[PDB]
Amino acid sequence: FTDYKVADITLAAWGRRELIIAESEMPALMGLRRKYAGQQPLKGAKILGCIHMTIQTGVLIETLVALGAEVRWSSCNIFSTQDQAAAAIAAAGIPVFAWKGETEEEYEWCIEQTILKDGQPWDANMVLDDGGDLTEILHKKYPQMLERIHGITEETTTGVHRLLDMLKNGTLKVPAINVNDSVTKSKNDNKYGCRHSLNDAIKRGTDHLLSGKQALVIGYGDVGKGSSQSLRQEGMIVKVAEVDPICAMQACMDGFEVVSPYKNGINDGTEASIDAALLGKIDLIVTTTGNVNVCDANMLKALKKRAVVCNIGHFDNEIDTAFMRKNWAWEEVKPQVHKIHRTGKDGFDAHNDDYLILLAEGRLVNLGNATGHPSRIMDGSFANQVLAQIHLFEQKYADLPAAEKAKRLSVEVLPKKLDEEVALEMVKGFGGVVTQLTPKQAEYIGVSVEGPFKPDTYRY
Amino acid sequence: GFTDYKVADITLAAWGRRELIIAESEMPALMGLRRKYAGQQPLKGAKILGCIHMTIQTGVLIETLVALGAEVRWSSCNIFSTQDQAAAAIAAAGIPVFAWKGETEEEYEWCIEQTILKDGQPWDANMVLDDGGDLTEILHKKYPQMLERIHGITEETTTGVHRLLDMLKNGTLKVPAINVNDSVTKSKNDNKYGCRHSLNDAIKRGTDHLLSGKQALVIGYGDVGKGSSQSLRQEGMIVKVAEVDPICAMQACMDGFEVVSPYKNGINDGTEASIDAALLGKIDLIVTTTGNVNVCDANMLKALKKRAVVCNIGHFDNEIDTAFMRKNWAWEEVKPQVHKIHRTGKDGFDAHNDDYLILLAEGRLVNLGNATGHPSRIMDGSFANQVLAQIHLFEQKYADLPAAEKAKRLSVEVLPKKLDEEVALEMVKGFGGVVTQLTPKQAEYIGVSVEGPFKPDTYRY
Amino acid sequence: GFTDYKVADITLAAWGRRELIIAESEMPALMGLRRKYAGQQPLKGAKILGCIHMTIQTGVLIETLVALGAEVRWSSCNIFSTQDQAAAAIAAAGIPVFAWKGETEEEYEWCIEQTILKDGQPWDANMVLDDGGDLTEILHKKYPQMLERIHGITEETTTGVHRLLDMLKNGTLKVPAINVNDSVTKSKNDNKYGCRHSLNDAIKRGTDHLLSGKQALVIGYGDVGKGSSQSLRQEGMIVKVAEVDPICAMQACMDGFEVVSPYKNGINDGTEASIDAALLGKIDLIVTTTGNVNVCDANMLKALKKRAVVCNIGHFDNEIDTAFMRKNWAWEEVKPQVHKIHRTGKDGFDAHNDDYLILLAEGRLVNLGNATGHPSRIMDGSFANQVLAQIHLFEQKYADLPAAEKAKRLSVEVLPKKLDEEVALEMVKGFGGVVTQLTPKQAEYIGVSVEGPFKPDTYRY
Amino acid sequence: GFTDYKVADITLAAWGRRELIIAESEMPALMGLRRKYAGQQPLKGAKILGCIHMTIQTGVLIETLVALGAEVRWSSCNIFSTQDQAAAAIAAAGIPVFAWKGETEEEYEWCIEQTILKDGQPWDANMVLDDGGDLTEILHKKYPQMLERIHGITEETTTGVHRLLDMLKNGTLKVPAINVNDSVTKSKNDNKYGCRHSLNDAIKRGTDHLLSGKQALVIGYGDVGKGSSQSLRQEGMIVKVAEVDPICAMQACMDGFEVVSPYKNGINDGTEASIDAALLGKIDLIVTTTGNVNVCDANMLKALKKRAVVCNIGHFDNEIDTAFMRKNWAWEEVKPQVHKIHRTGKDGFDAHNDDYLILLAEGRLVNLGNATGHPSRIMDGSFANQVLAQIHLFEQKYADLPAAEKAKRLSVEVLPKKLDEEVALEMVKGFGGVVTQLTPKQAEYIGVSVEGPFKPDTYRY
Ligand SMILES: NC(=O)c1ccc[n+]([C@@H]2O[C@H](COP(=O)([O-])OP(=O)(O)OC[C@H]3O[C@@H](n4cnc5c(N)ncnc54)[C@H](O)[C@@H]3O)[C@@H](O)[C@H]2O)c1
Ligand SMILES: NC(=O)c1ccc[n+]([C@@H]2O[C@H](COP(=O)([O-])OP(=O)(O)OC[C@H]3O[C@@H](n4cnc5c(N)ncnc54)[C@H](O)[C@@H]3O)[C@@H](O)[C@H]2O)c1
Ligand SMILES: NC(=O)c1ccc[n+]([C@@H]2O[C@H](COP(=O)([O-])OP(=O)(O)OC[C@H]3O[C@@H](n4cnc5c(N)ncnc54)[C@H](O)[C@@H]3O)[C@@H](O)[C@H]2O)c1
Ligand SMILES: NC(=O)c1ccc[n+]([C@@H]2O[C@H](COP(=O)([O-])OP(=O)(O)OC[C@H]3O[C@@H](n4cnc5c(N)ncnc54)[C@H](O)[C@@H]3O)[C@@H](O)[C@H]2O)c1
Ligand SMILES: Nc1ncnc2c1ncn2[C@@H]1O[C@H](CO)[C@@H](O)[C@H]1O
Ligand SMILES: [Cl-]
Ligand SMILES: [K+]
Ligand SMILES: [K+]
Ligand SMILES: [K+]
Ligand SMILES: [K+]
Repeated sequence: FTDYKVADITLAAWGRRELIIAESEMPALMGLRRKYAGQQPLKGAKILGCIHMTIQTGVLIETLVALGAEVRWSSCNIFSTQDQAAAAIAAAGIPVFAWKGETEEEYEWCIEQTILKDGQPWDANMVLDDGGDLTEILHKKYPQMLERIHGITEETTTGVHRLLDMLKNGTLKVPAINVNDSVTKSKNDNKYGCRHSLNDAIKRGTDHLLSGKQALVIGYGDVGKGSSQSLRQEGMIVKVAEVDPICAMQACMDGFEVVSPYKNGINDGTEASIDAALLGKIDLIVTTTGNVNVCDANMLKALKKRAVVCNIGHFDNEIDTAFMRKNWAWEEVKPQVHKIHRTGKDGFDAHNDDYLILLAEGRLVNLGNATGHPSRIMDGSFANQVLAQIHLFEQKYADLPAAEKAKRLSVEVLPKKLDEEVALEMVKGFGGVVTQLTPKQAEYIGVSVEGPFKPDTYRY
Repeated sequence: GFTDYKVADITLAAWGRRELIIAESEMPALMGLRRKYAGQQPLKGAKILGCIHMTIQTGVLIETLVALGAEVRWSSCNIFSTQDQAAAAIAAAGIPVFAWKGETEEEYEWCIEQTILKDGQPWDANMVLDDGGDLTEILHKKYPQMLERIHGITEETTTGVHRLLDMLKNGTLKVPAINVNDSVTKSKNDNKYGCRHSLNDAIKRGTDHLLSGKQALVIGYGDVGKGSSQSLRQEGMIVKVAEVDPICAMQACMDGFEVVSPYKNGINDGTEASIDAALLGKIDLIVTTTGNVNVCDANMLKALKKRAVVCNIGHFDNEIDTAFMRKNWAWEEVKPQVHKIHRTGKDGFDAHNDDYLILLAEGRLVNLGNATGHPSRIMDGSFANQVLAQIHLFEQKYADLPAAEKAKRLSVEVLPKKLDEEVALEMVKGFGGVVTQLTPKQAEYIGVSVEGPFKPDTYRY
Repeated sequence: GFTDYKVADITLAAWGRRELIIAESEMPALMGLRRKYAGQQPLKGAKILGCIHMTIQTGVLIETLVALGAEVRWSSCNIFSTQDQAAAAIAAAGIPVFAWKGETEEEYEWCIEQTILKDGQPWDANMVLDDGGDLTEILHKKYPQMLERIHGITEETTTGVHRLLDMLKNGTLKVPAINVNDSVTKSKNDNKYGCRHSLNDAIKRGTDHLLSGKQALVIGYGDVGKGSSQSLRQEGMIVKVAEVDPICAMQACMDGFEVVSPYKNGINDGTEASIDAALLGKIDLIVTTTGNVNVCDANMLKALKKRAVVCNIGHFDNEIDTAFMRKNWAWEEVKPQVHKIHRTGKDGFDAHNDDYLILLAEGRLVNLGNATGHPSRIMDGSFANQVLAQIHLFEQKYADLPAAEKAKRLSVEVLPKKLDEEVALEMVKGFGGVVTQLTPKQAEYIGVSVEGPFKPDTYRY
Repeated sequence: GFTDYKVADITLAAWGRRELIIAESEMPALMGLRRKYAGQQPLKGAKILGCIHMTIQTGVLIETLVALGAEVRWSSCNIFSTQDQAAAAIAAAGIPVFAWKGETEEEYEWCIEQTILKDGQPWDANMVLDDGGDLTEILHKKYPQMLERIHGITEETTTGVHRLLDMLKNGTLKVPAINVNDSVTKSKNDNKYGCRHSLNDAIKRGTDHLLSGKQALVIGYGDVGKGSSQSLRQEGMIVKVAEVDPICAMQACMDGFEVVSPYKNGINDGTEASIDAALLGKIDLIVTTTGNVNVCDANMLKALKKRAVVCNIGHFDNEIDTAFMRKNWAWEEVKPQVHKIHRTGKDGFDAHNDDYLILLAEGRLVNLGNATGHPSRIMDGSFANQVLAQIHLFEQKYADLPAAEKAKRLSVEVLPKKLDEEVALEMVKGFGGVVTQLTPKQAEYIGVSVEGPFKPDTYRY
């Protein structure tokens, strides 16, 4: 086996040891492996996969293969690969093209190495994506391959936003499952994953005390809620910015002061609109929005000296790092940790005090500066991915007549019953014991003893 | 000249008025609606039957409805939840209200009937505001001619919405309803944070027990169970959680709670042998939050640690098998809404007996029965939605639609997300919060208007 | 016929007894002493002048002292802290007690005098139990002859100890004293966790304000300040802390609080220009915890955000300049111990004015004034220490010693650490907690006895 | 041509220097001392033997000592705690340092001897800075003539102070010592909040285990156990606490933890039958914090839930019986300082065995072994005390005193509270905190100087 490219194949034994541990941390995913192994529901599936090549993704990949699939894999971020995970996957005879610290050019080449096998397009028939970069490449550059592809399973909020836009414009060519919006994904991974991994990443990058310092978290969706808790539970004084008044209300009730970087919340593009007194007190800013330029150049100029700047949203353009590359000198402290010296572009005093610390060059910091979400959280997300792969592969969209295809071309979530069955394996993994409704109680609230227990409108 | 009311003590009106004036300053969303709509009188002609806890917070709601043009006739929806100074201030303002703390069940029914009837005949009501659905069911079973001229029902709480949806499914719901509970500024504000504030409040007022270091079991982890669990954990309780819904149980685990069942392997086989006696024998406090029936049952009550406190914060008291305790055990009133229940027998007890449980509010929802319910600034969200829902259904004029047009609007719906957001904005400004305004480029990048709504209807917050 | 008492309403006795029976089950350290020493009667012959908040918890203390053989004559140490059902139950037990909630200052002084005098003549007291030093100073200044027959003072609280140490330093202390405050099972239990339980309790009872998301300023971060800040932070307040002690301020920072001063650069030059008006204009709640004077002064009160709540949980009301507010602003009573202070001037208020502050308990310690003080399970520690300190000083019989012997024993001392640990053990067993027993090898390895004491006297916990 | 050092890799120096420059901005009390005393050179002529974790933070300490005039010879006090880039940067600045991460025990001892000897003979040392007492012991046992010229020891940690006080009580301590550990800005900053920061940090780096919703048992609840319990509880762990000291156990209860013992009724009867197997079979993580011996013993390790993590954050690895595991069970290295310990036998294992434990840092203190120890801004307090303590003892010149003068000064003492407050003030200012200044009237009222000290020496904070 040579159909791979990783940083260091000799890291495979280490990766395998950590994969074995992760298996014990992922009962929902391992439960799927044991339940479906005999049936081989993914036999004949050929899955193009593009998502962070971590230990957790390793268990996902080996589950898909255990259920019958062939895959070709790449990471979806230049800094998120764990080289020991990539090595163990390569060592198991699975094509993987990923390493921590890719250039942008190498990132694209890796995705292309999955799309092409031995110089020609692979006969792929399934896609697993995180954020939609592979989805867009297939649509823009390889539309003929989409004729043979039965579906896409998309991991994350930004990827879903891009899928819905294509569907709205009539450009989506195969159906998709929104894996993000399973409750055992969005309200587990997006929130509690970041609760675990944001302070983890900041500590590994800087080793800064967080207790007693001032943080500003931009956004209070699922990622912003978990990120704010990551910081507050360490004793940070956290302020929260939001454009959505409902999410701002939740931030208030959770005990956070809600503030804007701009006077009266109005960004008129001028420096005069920056709340300089507020930003001058902030030791740490974290962007969580999935939006663009929410930590802009004027905010970066006004931040307190030596503030830490990081992003845990999907794409690095939440922060105007381009402005910083154009105007300020970058000092590498260590990989994925840069001091950005606001004193000039072409040099800096080694003992300068007017700098910012940028983590992961603005790429998602939990994966770039630590290891991302822990296995027992990714268990929920990735159990959903496997169910979504099984569901779309069994439907065989690519083999339907044109009229049948029109009826199935959608972006759907998994049924609530499967959401509950994933959650139950997660609960048992903690040693939790769910109560069984009596027949009288089940009649009283109008559900089956087996579930589902909530209407589809329920928000948890 | 006004006598069309019944309250505990009208002399409490001045105190109630003082507390209403304070609550106005804590309810910016509700008082914003009062300012915004007073000139146009959107509820002119509305005659609202209202049945919800006669608190200070409900008083501000009532006076907002009246300020916008409505007439009302009011009762409380629970026998223990009225604040007598609130009822007195409302009656003193010339508003028909029939409510006092400590009603009997017969007086509860009479009070609702006093709103329905005026001078012994059906009132010309045309709107209904309800909490839990008791008023709604009485109208459907006993006063169907009155429903002909009623334009809608606005329903406050999870249990009432369940009852409305069941009537709609069976085709017996006679007028459209707005599910006020499922505004995010209700369900994810009131149901959760209100119980966070008021559960430990009620337990302290009823018992003055230290909670730190003691063991609690919360039955349920929906919105009320989540807020209830935090109310106790933030005081230092060691909180375990029970759930039938594995997704909610997953949230409890991630939130740092041990998830347990009262029954071995979660299976209630009906016998004492299925009870986890070791677990229940360690619990100092059990709180029911489910909206379900008999989730703190006789066999659990028998197994609880001596001197444990038992209470319910769900809508109805049958969450706990209090009937079993009335039939079998000796009740000793400590003070109003606090009883020691002696497990040594039915007829009499030794005053120094150590084998008792403490029941709060006779199993009725404890935050309203033993304290004052949710605080004004939280009820601001729920009741701003109520006012918006009353305006919405009243303007639609369902009773005046022809039969074929009624058929297209007979539903149970929530308010538009834009209104939910506008309520939350006023709440946020009440805290001094400053929301950020999207730039045009950012609004285009995420595909929303700068004015909102900011999330798709599928968003769960 | 027993008549040697004055309480608000003797008919509350039965309610008080019911709550005393409950509190006994919540105070295992105190009731452990009652059971261990009953046969020995170590306080036979003791005649105790007691002056401390006449609560249910103090009731259990009083009845413990009596059960161990003492006679007592009791008053409350604060005009607002008595629980009338507790005072009635004690009076109904034939115990002289002079206390009711809502005393005037003259009535407060008169009550202390009714304990000192029996049938118009000085009682033959030989022991003192005090909270804050008022009774101690009256005896020293007004009844010095009574001190010749007194064997010692046991003092509950930080402020009272400060006053005792000053008298010892100046040679005016006439009898030995035990500093009960500085047992760890007092200072690091009662002062901290008691306020944690009872500060947000009192604020909710007085105002029913939502605390979540609002801004608080706690003045001081000693034991009371630490517990008060946690009481508010755990409810979701955004808490800032002020301190003059940099070590305490360091703890506040590490605990996750912003440390700020009401004054620019922390310097109070007496002028309004030194007030940080922007800071105070955002504060919704200020709580004074210092035992110091005028830490919430007139210029701070002028600068506070409209409708801020103002309260004190330190020992005396002069932490807040309420004299300035009485002289310059108009007071509107909302209900007992809750006043709106209208900053619009003297000489009349508009009932709908928005420019007021809310003052709780007229500046007196708010946990006892607007709620019920610390819960029984916390006061268990403080009051087991009191019982042990009374036994200790009474057995020493200072008043009977020759002058050279008295000279050597005239001091202000804390109880031995071994007793402190023995109180804590009973508290821990009350929670079901299980301490581990050191093996002899482990005890040898750290240089302690298996029995304890486990820490050197320098240890700070 | 500087060669008087031994480190892992000198080419890591530039990276170490970058992190030192950052750490200087995180250590304002230490850099304040540098600026205050540089001109005075108070440590001119000082020659310090240093033995403490060769971290970035120790690097800032070393460079402060040198900047005040000292020469040093340095080693790490633990085989796994050195940060190799820190050591390289110190060596690159021309400072003798003998330290690398992953020393053998033999190399550990050789490194200490390289500080003691220079070119084969005793260095002309005259000061000692130590953590845990290994260097102090070696000097007393093997180099008594060197102690003749040494003016003092400054000891960092609880375990080292315990060893100093035993030598003092036995007459074998040869030079005076400063207990740096018991400054409040050390013990109640470093010991507590340092572990709060770095314990969950080390566990995440070693295992990347989710902690939320899992079960932990923290052995001990002193300063380290308090900070460790919070480290885990704040992550959502369900934390149980063990203690032999009932006062610390009481604090754990009040802080909201269940207090349990690994042994039934807390009593070890010398057999497996006294292990609470039901309790330990539920524990996912056990952390020892005691400074005691064998508090996680062989029978406890046999009973732990499969796949539980085992670690120690006390000073020495013998808190856990790792010797039993080396003798009986098969060790599989996951990665450096992370081992799976297969309870299925000593001779080999199945790679997919489920019956293993995970041991971090081979039982050596886990925050330093699997992460980077405490953060700079916390070590600021500890190491500012170290500098002040070195200055104080060096200026006293004990070695030069006549025998009868030595006798009056041979002691183990803490720094004065005034210095403790001055360190804290610089820490507070580092956070942007603003302490209030007492007015003259307020200072008189509480009996302190406006400058401080603000508390009596008995105060426990
Ligand atoms: N790093 C991780 O492991 C991880 C985990 C989950 C999701 N994600 C990514 O994180 C991002 C956020 O995901 P989510 O699920 O929380 O989305 P979300 O829609 O739930 O929340 C994003 C929030 O940002 C707010 N926002 C938008 N523009 C803003 C602005 N200018 N100022 C302030 N707030 C603003 C929105 O109002 C919204 O509430 C997405 O890109 C998603 O793909 C990352
Ligand atoms: N007292 C208050 O102020 C207040 C506030 C809001 C709602 N309510 C009432 O509280 C109740 C709960 O409301 P909600 O909005 O949280 O509803 P919800 O549907 O969100 O949550 C109820 C939860 O109970 C769980 N449950 C049901 N049967 C169970 C059983 N046998 N054991 C364990 N868990 C079980 C369900 O899985 C569900 O998650 C309703 O009756 C509602 O009307 C009261
Ligand atoms: N209400 C209760 O139940 C209760 C309980 C215990 C004690 N007390 C009383 O509370 C008070 C405080 O007791 P404690 O044990 O916490 O005392 P403490 O000495 O531990 O703490 C008081 C703190 O106030 C700080 N302080 C003093 N002046 C200040 C100022 N101008 N600005 C800011 N901070 C200032 C001091 O630095 C000190 O840290 C005393 O009067 C005590 O008798 C009341
Ligand atoms: N790793 C770090 O960074 C770090 C930081 C500070 C101190 N330390 C070390 O940590 C250890 C603890 O220090 P500390 O300051 O917390 O000491 P401490 O005296 O404050 O606390 C130790 C506690 O352990 C308890 N204990 C003793 N034997 C026990 C047993 N068998 N079971 C349960 N509890 C038991 C004692 O009662 C005591 O409360 C010392 O070895 C110290 O040198 C390490
Ligand atoms: N980063 C660090 N650098 C140096 N010493 C440390 C660090 N973290 C913890 N310590 C110290 O290690 C000692 C235990 O050996 C504790 O007393 C503590 O002060
Ligand atoms: Cl032994
Ligand atoms: K991970
Ligand atoms: K209320
Ligand atoms: K009480
Ligand atoms: K560090």
